[PDB]
Amino acid sequence: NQALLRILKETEFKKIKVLGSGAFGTVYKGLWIPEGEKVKIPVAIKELREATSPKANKEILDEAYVMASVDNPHVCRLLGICLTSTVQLIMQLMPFGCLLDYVREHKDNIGSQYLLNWCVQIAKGMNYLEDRRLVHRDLAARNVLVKTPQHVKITDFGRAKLLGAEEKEYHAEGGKVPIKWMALESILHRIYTHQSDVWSYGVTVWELMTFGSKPYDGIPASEISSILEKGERLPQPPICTIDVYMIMRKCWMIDADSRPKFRELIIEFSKMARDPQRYLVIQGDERMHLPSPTDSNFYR
Ligand SMILES: *CCC(=O)Nc1cccc(Oc2nc(Nc3cnn(C)c3)nc3[nH]ccc23)c1
Repeated sequence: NQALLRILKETEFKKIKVLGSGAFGTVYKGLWIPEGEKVKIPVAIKELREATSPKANKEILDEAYVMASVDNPHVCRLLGICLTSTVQLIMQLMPFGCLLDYVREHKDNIGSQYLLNWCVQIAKGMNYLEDRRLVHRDLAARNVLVKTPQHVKITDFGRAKLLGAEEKEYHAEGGKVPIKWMALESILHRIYTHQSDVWSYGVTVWELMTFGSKPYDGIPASEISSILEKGERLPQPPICTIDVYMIMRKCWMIDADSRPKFRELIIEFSKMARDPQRYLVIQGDERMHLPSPTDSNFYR
């Protein structure tokens, strides 16, 4: 019913194989077998790297209950936690991996309906995060995951932050940052807001519309703030109508409050997704096919 954090013992799940890793720790494909329940659930298990200053179990559980309460069709949900020598987060498994790799691998068969639907879904997920006062701070096609070709979910690997009721900004510290996805105010001042997430949403859409091209390819990250200040932006993808490109450009306004709100992006992309071939022009669009549960019915 309501999303609630489950506490798991080590007896109730198994890490099967590594899917990937990073500064955050390691993600495994796994199986969750809840005690007494006689069910087997495929999951992703994130075992977090040991910190110099590990949080107390009470601190971790408090954060986890908030994380588990994040319940939207387009955000990957925390299902449970196991606290031992390490922190293990049991997440929904997204069978098809990240959307960036998916669009690169399948670009010859991705049509306008899918692209625009994905844009709607990501906007809905981000709008939900904003309602929950969560700033994501790392939105990119690599951090949207694929449940089915028809259904994607935003994920978080540790950068997301909860704002207080009266806080409108998160002020970050030093470290590696995803420069080519970031708003200017984040690059120059380490300021993050829901409106800087909107900038990143625009870059994410650009990634999808170019079927996974690298933004500002070949350009040093150190030079990005300079080119942005000159007014340069990512170019119109060849498949995009002016209407689509203009929404993307609005996401990259210098004035954060001149950028669209996610609630507005939901409305605009929903309109476009209702008539996809009006808004994106893809050769052979009507012929393209991705795996669907209705294939057997239409002999595909
Ligand atoms: C393009 C970015 C990328 O490759 N991300 C990535 C790699 C490995 C693990 C991971 O985290 C999660 N992966 C899945 N599912 C998955 C299927 N095939 N692969 C390679 C990953 N589901 C998850 N649920 C929460 C976190 C992850 C991301």
